[PDB]
Amino acid sequence: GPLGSPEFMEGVLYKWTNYLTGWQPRWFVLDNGILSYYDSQDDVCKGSKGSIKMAVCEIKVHSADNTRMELIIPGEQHFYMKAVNAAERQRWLVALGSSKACLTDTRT
Repeated sequence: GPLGSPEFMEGVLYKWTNYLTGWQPRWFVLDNGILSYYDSQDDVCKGSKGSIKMAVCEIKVHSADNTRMELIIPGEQHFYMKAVNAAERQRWLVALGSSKACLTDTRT
């Protein structure tokens, strides 16, 4: 499609919210590029309403070891998050960058 492969991946992402409070397992799910934030798998319907638009901006992956990922999106670029495991963290990079894979500049 006009963005890449319309992926849809869901599951808890262990996010680093602050130095004090890291490891935070929070429910995350990627829909058509929009990676939204929830506090539970039943919360998926509404959540905090806030969502990451990884399509218009970039899905960041670096940390040169197991588990590496972050999200930079519209208005606010700052999402540091770890995963249940490494291929878990991979999985996201996978879905995200497969769904945004056609956007080299910006989903607009």
